[PDB]
Amino acid sequence: DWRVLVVLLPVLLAAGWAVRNILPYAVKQVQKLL
Amino acid sequence: ARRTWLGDILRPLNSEYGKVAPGWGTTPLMAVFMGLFLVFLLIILEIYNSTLILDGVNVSWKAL
Amino acid sequence: SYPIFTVRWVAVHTLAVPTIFFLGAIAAMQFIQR
Amino acid sequence: EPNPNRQPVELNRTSLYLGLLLILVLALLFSSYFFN
Amino acid sequence: SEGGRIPLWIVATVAGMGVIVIVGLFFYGAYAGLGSSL
Amino acid sequence: ERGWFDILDDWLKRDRFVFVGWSGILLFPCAYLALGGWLTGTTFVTSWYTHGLASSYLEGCNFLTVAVSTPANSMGHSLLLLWGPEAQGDFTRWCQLGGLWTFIALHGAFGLIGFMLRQFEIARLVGVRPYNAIAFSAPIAVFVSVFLIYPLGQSSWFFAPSFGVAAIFRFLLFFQGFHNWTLNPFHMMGVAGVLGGALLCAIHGATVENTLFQDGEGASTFRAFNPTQAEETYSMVTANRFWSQIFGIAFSNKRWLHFFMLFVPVTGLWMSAIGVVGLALNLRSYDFISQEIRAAEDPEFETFYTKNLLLNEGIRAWMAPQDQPHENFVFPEEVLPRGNAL
Amino acid sequence: ESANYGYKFGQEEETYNIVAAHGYFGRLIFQYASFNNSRSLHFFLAAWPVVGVWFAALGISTMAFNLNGFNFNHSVIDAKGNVINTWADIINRANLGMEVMHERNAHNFPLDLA
Amino acid sequence: TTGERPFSDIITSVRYWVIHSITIPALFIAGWLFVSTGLAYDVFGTPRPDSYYAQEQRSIPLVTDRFEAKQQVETFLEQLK
Amino acid sequence: TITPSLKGFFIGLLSGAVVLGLTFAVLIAISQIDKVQR
Amino acid sequence: METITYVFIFACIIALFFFAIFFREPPRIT
Amino acid sequence: GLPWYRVHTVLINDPGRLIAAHLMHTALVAGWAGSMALYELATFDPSDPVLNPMWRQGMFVLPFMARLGVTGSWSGWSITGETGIDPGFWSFEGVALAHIVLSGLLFLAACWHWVYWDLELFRDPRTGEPALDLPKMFGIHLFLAGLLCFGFGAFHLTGLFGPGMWVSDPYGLTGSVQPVAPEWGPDGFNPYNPGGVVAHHIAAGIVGIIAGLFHILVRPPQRLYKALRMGNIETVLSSSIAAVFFAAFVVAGTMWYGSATTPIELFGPTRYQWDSSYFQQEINRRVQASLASGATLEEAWSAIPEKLAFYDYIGNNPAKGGLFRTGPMNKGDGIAQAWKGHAVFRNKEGEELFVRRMPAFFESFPVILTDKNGVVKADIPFRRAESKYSFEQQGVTVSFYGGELNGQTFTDPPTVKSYARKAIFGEIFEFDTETLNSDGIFRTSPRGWFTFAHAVFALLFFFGHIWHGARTLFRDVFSGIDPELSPEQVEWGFYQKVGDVTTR
Amino acid sequence: MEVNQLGLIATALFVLVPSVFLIILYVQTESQQ
Amino acid sequence: DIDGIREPVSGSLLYGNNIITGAVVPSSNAIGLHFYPIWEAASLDEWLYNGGPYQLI
Ligand code: CLA
Ligand code: CLA
Ligand code: CLA
Ligand code: CLA
Ligand SMILES: C=Cc1c(C)c2cc3nc(c4c5[nH]c(cc6nc(cc1[nH]2)C(C)=C6CC)c(C)c5C(=O)[C@@H]4C(=O)OC)[C@@H](CCC(=O)OC/C=C(\C)CCC[C@H](C)CCC[C@H](C)CCCC(C)C)[C@@H]3C
Ligand SMILES: CCCCCCCCCCCCCCCC(=O)OC[C@H](COP(=O)(O)OC[C@@H](O)CO)OC(=O)CCCCCCCCCCCCCCC
Ligand SMILES: CC1=C(/C=C/C(C)=C/C=C/C(C)=C/C=C/C=C(C)/C=C/C=C(C)/C=C/C2=C(C)CCCC2(C)C)C(C)(C)CCC1
Ligand SMILES: CC1=C(/C=C/C(C)=C/C=C/C(C)=C/C=C/C=C(C)/C=C/C=C(C)/C=C/C2=C(C)CCCC2(C)C)C(C)(C)CCC1
Ligand SMILES: CCCCCCCS[C@@H]1O[C@H](CO)[C@@H](O)[C@H](O)[C@H]1O
Ligand SMILES: CCCCCCCS[C@@H]1O[C@H](CO)[C@@H](O)[C@H](O)[C@H]1O
Ligand code: OEY
Ligand SMILES: [Ca+2]
Ligand SMILES: [Cl-]
Ligand SMILES: [Cl-]
Ligand SMILES: [Fe+2]
Ligand SMILES: [Mg+2]
Repeated sequence: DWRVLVVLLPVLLAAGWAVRNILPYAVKQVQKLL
Repeated sequence: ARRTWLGDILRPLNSEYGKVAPGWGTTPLMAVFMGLFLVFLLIILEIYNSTLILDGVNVSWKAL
Repeated sequence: SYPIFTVRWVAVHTLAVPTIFFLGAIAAMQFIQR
Repeated sequence: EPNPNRQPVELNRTSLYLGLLLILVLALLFSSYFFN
Repeated sequence: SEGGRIPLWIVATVAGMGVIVIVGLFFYGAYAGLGSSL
Repeated sequence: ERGWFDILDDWLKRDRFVFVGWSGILLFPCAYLALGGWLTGTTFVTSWYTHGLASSYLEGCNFLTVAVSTPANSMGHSLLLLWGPEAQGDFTRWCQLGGLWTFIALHGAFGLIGFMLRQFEIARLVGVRPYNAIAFSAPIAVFVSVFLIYPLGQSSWFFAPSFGVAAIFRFLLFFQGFHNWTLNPFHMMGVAGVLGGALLCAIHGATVENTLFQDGEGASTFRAFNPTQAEETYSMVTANRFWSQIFGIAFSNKRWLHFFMLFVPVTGLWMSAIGVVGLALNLRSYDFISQEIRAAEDPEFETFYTKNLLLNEGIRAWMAPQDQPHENFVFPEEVLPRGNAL
Repeated sequence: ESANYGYKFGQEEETYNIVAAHGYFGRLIFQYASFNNSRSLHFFLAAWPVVGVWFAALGISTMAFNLNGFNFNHSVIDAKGNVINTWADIINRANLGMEVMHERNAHNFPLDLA
Repeated sequence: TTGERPFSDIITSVRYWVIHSITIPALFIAGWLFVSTGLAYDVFGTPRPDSYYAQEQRSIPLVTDRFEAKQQVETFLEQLK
Repeated sequence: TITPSLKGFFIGLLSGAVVLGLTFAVLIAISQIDKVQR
Repeated sequence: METITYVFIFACIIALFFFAIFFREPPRIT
Repeated sequence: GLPWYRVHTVLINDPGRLIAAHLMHTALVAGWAGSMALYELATFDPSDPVLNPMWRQGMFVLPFMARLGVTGSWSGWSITGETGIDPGFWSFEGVALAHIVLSGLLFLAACWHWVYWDLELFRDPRTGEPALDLPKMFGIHLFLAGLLCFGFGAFHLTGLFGPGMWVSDPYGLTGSVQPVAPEWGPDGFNPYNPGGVVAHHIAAGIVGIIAGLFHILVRPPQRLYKALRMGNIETVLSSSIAAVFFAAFVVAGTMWYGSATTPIELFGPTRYQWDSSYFQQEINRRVQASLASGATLEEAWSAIPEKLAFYDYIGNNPAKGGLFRTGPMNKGDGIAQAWKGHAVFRNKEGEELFVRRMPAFFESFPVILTDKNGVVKADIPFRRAESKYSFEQQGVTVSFYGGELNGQTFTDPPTVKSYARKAIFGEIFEFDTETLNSDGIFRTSPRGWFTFAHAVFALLFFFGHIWHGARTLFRDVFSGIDPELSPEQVEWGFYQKVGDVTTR
Repeated sequence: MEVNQLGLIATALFVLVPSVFLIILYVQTESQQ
Repeated sequence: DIDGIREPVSGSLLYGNNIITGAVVPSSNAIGLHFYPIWEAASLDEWLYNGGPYQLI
């Protein structure tokens, strides 16, 4: 269904964006705890 | 305390106070039975509730 | 110094994310006409 | 032989007043329904 | 980046105003379209 | 012996912003699911097929009129499991058949269990007595008697409360009209417990705030307290004299005072719970038989009791057909009870 | 013995530990939803029911001048104009039963205006 | 304190806002579209304003059988032309 | 015989087991990674 | 009979007020 | 000293006197059962099991005796209508007597155990202190229970060595005590299959024996012993209370919904049988069958058993009573004397009309008559001035088929209306309202009262479980918390793990 | 009024039995030194 | 006669009320907001019929 991709696309772009911005600190935290 | 014949007879049945098996003992086994029991309950509930409907099981006064 | 992804982080977002989504949905509903 | 587990019992006056008030108010409440 | 840049009172203000906007929208909706009795 | 159980126990009981604990495993999903369930339903789900009612924001209802309504009377007391024989795994149908109601009520029940286990768990970790949990027994008694036992006594879930503001109001009015619930002495005890509770809350709070010791120089008295101070922050002696002279009696024991504040509303709620358990069976405090015999024989005998019965009869006749659509009540205008003119 | 005897009228020291209670309730919810100031706590105990009952009283006092509860009777209408009932309308049905039966002999004219 | 970064610390940081000035509007728009595309109706089986009744009908499509409820609703939906 | 509802029962059973299982597997994993200091 | 009962209980409660107020345990400071 | 609400705590470390108290409680309960049975027997009218069975008469324990095979009096009557029976010793009176005597014996034993409380048996052999080994005690008691359960199932219920149990047809017409074979298939879990009751007690009994042997021979694991505080008898109080409110909710439920162990001839019909017109459907089915076989209306209806008709009447619905409407149902609508017969209403055009039956929810209900298609055709109007459906306008008559009024037709509006008013209650009966000075207001049956009492007790006992469980797990802080509680144990972050001082 | 006559004794006992209970407890408390 | 339609409502114990049904009945609708002290009545019987006690109380 096209409406499902239409509705999910903003959220997926949001998730991708926050991942883009937070990834280095995230791997820093994951590595630190390990 | 006062001793009696019946008391002396029963005395060993009340002599292991505080005696335990070390660690977890048969706890795993117990857990299993509890699991089983839960499913059993779930079944008889859902049969009674008509959420679980079995062939030949007519949950009604018109059972016999 | 501080962790980013914690239990508190997860608790906050399980409530916050659907909340903003829902607010968007209800906002949209205000323009529905019979 | 005297049992060593015996304990004295108490009810102070304030507890007497509270208790009497509870019983009497409960009676005042339920009596209508008892008479019906 | 470093926590503390954007003054809290500004954040509070913008947030509050957002709340007022959305709730205002809902009250507007009480008088228009669905559920408006018209 | 540091096995996996003990390691897990370590992690669950870490001092974090939101304490988890073992109880948390039950509490958090269930609570979350109940809340989400009510939010989803009231936002999106109709009551058209079960009640003939709109009940969501999506349909035009507002915060007061939205609800997650009970299932159709035809469902009986079905668990209405998503994968059950009624919905058969169909999410949409499940929503239209009232599945969200059992979903919310059941996850809510287990959620409450979880919360009280949480009270016990934290109490045990911190070293305090578990009176908060014990007190919480009362909300659980209420919830269980009203949302589970009461419909279980009746024909179906349909007559349980629906989860909404106006829906609950309807529940109230229904209990007046059909059960004469205001006449029930168990409800009366509940009312006494709740209002007595509110009263104690106000009066204890005000008394403490108005018998404060001057422990600071500022006109805001809040600053002049320290959580670790040993001294009492207000004068029990002055409080005692004030109330003894105003009202005749006063507390003199602080422990007894706070216990009493526990006792009153908890007990009230438990009593109302018992009454509702009676109403599950229609075991009502509906009539006074002596009144009815006298009034039947004596058309000049009138009391507020007979007056209220006339009101109940009106409520039943006028709300039943729309409130109980499955019954297909057709009440011609001519049979409707009405006073003159109205 | 009763725990209450652990408190003696007029004693200078507090009879419970507010830090323990705070630690407990604060972990029950989260830290910043628990009072650590007994004064501000007791003030809250005072204020909430008092303000609430003020509003209840104002409710009765303003409905005394017939500024009444929300009316959503037939607020929801479908595309054709059919009334879609809500719980508000069910409430209205019950309200109607009350209205028509109350003081059954006292009204001669069709509106009960007081 | 329990070790987590203080909220006041986070919600006044530039980074928090870089992230959330995107993620929040995106969710909002996602929900908005969830309604505006009509997807919500079909997901939850809520009637649209023109589908509570058939054109001449005034009876409610009330479910009256426990185990055939699904079929009943489907039938009702068929009868909507 | 396996009625449709008996099948439904087994599906509910397996769903619950999978939910609990994943939950506890995650919990145990995290517990083993992020240990308390003594 | 009922009336006598109701009024009796009531009267007992008023008597109880009297005693609880004037013949109470005195609060004693310690 | 002890506050009034703790006086019984003196028994906690005194096994002998604990046993004396338990003996006294048991004596009291047995005495209650005996006295209750004697009272019922002194008031029970056995003369009409059809229209005046025990559940109309406020009988509470009589049905529990009947359920397990005690159906007879020494005076020569039985609850199923037989006369001249010899029930042997185990008549109602015999059962009552045996409970009274048991009560006396338990009283004497209670005295003995009260006076001779200091028995060596109650002392721990190593420490000399009073001690009960609860795990082994549990094994022993569980084994005994398993034995009893098994024997009850295998000998009593089957009739191998015993009477069996009350069983009936689906409409509760022909109930009697019968030996019951176990049902070993899935229908064994059908609450309406009594074979399942039998099977349950045999299987659960064996399981209880096995489990009992296990708990006799295998000690608790250290971690469960500590966690559950198995050295503390109050833990047993808590879990026992839990089991007991569990059980209580279950018997409340099966009493309300019905099952093979709550027969309608002993406790009365369920509310749901009225909700779904259970009896009306069977009545109609039989009548249709007769008409099919060429019988006349009068024949078809006169063939309907009064018992069956009496079930199809809302006055026997347990959801019609009231909390303070006391006594037997006979005290409400009266002592049923006879079926008046089935009322058939017709209008001027000769259409058959049907009275809308009263739903259990309503204390009162309008009188409304429809045709087969549910169209309103007549009623008893409230406002007369715009009445269109009055019996007078519609020329409504009533004719009776079967019962004492068989063959009669009434045409005067007041009479027809009287019968329509009765018709909202279902089938119509003649009642003796004089004998008991019945007040005309519906009361609930033993099914209702049982269900109410046990739902309420189950709920209260939940609180009991909470209270004692708490006391067990928090015994160390019962009198209050540590005066030296370190502020840092309760403040945040000091310990990594809450409450664990080793994690600072 | 046709009240249930048992009401009388039901009420009387309802008041007397527990009240007496309390009174016993109170008096023997006072008579202790 | 609370509602002023010569339809007197019984509120006292002696006149067929129990604790739950009993009341001091509001003064008559015919009086409205008029002040009705005892001395405005021609007799105590009048005063009682019209619900004066409610106002005094
Ligand atoms: C974590 C705590 C928790 C608890 C206590 C519950 C409890 C419940 N859920 Mg909820 N749920 C949860 C979390 C929880 N849920 C989560 C995280 C989700 C999102 C996935 C859901 C999503 C959800 C939905 C969509 C629904 C429920 C429903 C329910 C109710 C029925 C449950 C049932 O019958 O399962 C039975 C399963 C078990 C009891 C598992 C026991 C496992 C045993 C002990 C082990 C043996 C299994 C064995 C290996 C399997 C063999 C299979 C083989 C024979 C084929 C019950 C109130 C239903 C409901 O509310 O109906 C109205 C429903 O429709 N839940
Ligand atoms: C092997 C053959 C066999 C057969 C044919 C039976 C047959 C039966 N068993 Mg038995 N059983 C057996 C072996 C067998 N059993 C064995 C080996 C054991 C292990 C010892 C058991 C243990 C057992 C238990 C514990 C129970 C049964 C019950 C039953 C009856 C179920 C029908 C019913 O009325 O459920 C009615 C009961 C339920 C459907 C379960 C209710 C579960 C509740 C709802 C859980 C929630 C409780 C909660 C606190 C309620 C509060 C919330 C509420 C207020 C809203 C039926 C006679 C049940 C019974 O006696 O019913 C009268 C029952 O409770 N059996
Ligand atoms: C399981 C319990 C139980 C049940 C279900 C029954 C059921 C029945 N009894 Mg039996 N009975 C019982 C135990 C029970 N009995 C006991 C223990 C006794 C010895 C006293 C009796 C002695 C007895 C006699 C002498 C008679 C009956 C009769 C009956 C029948 C009529 C019931 C009735 O009118 O009650 C009416 C019920 C009420 C009015 C409800 C009482 C509500 C209480 C008072 C509320 C108390 C509130 C409390 C004070 C609140 C405290 C608050 C505080 C904690 C803060 C009915 C079949 C009658 C019958 O028909 O015989 C053939 C009859 O004559 N019973
Ligand atoms: C197997 C059942 C059982 C047993 C053996 C006990 C035993 C005990 N309870 Mg527990 N309790 C129970 C169930 C039980 N309880 C239930 C169901 C509840 C919820 C109501 C409680 C709530 C409770 C509280 C809040 C407390 C106890 C306490 C106690 C201890 C002291 C009791 C005492 O001295 O009272 C003495 C009682 C009296 C002198 C008069 C009581 C009069 C009652 C209220 C009315 C009369 C009842 C009537 C005669 C019998 C009706 C029988 C009924 C089952 C049908 C004792 C260990 C106390 C404790 O822990 O001490 C440290 C305590 O504070 N219990
Ligand atoms: C309507 C009245 C009412 C509400 C809303 C309420 C709410 C609450 N009470 C709580 C506590 C208490 N209440 C207590 C005594 C009382 N509580 C009372 C009445 C209420 N109490 C009364 C009258 C008393 C006097 C005895 C005590 C002693 C406590 C606590 O200790 C505890 C607390 O912490 O207070 C600060 C909290 C439990 C938190 C929780 O369980 O999270 C978990 C959430 C779960 C498990 C979800 C529950 C799901 C519910 C049951 C069904 C679904 C409901 C929908 C989501 C919403 C429906 C809304 C419509 C009806 C309009 C919560 C704030
Ligand atoms: C300023 C707003 C006033 C709102 C109404 C009054 C609220 C306070 C009165 C409660 C009386 C309780 C009995 C006495 C209890 C008592 O003795 O109080 C004592 C308490 C402390 O007294 P202090 O002497 O320290 O301070 C008061 C003065 O002396 C000034 O310092 O007084 C206050 O805290 C006043 C707070 C003013 C600001 C309060 C704002 C609260 C309203 C917030 C908005 C809520 C709206 C909700 C709508 C849905
Ligand atoms: C059911 C279900 C589920 C779940 C889901 C969920 C979990 C959801 C969630 C959801 C959510 C979570 C939602 C939310 C929402 C929110 C909202 C909607 C909010 C709103 C708010 C507002 C509007 C506000 C207001 C206010 C107030 C209240 C006060 C202050 C002021 C103001 C005005 C701000 C699942 C899938 C599992 C399965 C199926 C079924
Ligand atoms: C000595 C002796 C003898 C005798 C014995 C006897 C004679 C006995 C009797 C016994 C009895 C005769 C008993 C009885 C009992 C009873 C009871 C124990 C009851 C109780 C009751 C109750 C507890 C109730 C309560 C209530 C009320 C009142 C109200 C309502 C509610 C209720 C239910 C809660 C002989 C010769 C044999 C031999 C040996 C010696
Ligand atoms: C302790 C004194 C009680 C004595 C009562 C003994 C009754 S014995 C009883 O009596 C009946 C007489 O018809 C017989 O039917 C029955 O078979 C017989 O067991
Ligand atoms: C004018 C009355 C003519 C019809 C008779 C009334 C319907 S039938 C009537 O109903 C009574 C209950 O009210 C019973 O007590 C009585 O036994 C029964 O004959
Ligand atoms: O409720 Mn309706 O509206 Ca205020 O008056 Mn007009 O009838 Mn009457 O006097 Mn009492 O009450
Ligand atoms: Ca249009
Ligand atoms: Cl009125
Ligand atoms: Cl008028
Ligand atoms: Fe306080
Ligand atoms: Mg709108």
